[PDB]
Amino acid sequence: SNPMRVQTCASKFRELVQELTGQDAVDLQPEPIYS
Amino acid sequence: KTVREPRIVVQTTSCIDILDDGYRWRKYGQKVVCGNPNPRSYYKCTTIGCPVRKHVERASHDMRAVITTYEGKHNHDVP
Ligand SMILES: [Zn+2]
Repeated sequence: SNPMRVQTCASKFRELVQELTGQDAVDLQPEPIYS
Repeated sequence: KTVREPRIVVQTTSCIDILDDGYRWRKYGQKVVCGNPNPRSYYKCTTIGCPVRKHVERASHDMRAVITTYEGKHNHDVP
């Protein structure tokens, strides 16, 4: 599992894209077990 | 120019779809989605002269995945 991001993107950014913008989204880290 | 301002999307993981964003809101309605029991709820800013909206949903494939979609930007830093 990867841990609960919760508030990580709740910042008041100015732009159209928040800093952790992905494919709406995936954890970029390596999986320690099968998918 | 590339279209984004209508559909400012923000993803997170959480044990529930109650989340903070530092702004103040009223809810104007709700619709159903596939694959999840919770409705999507829609909101509007309560700041004077602010025409910003959002909608908030859990995903189908997990209990733990949650997405907000905003429409327009708030020119105010105060909630
Ligand atoms: Zn506002």
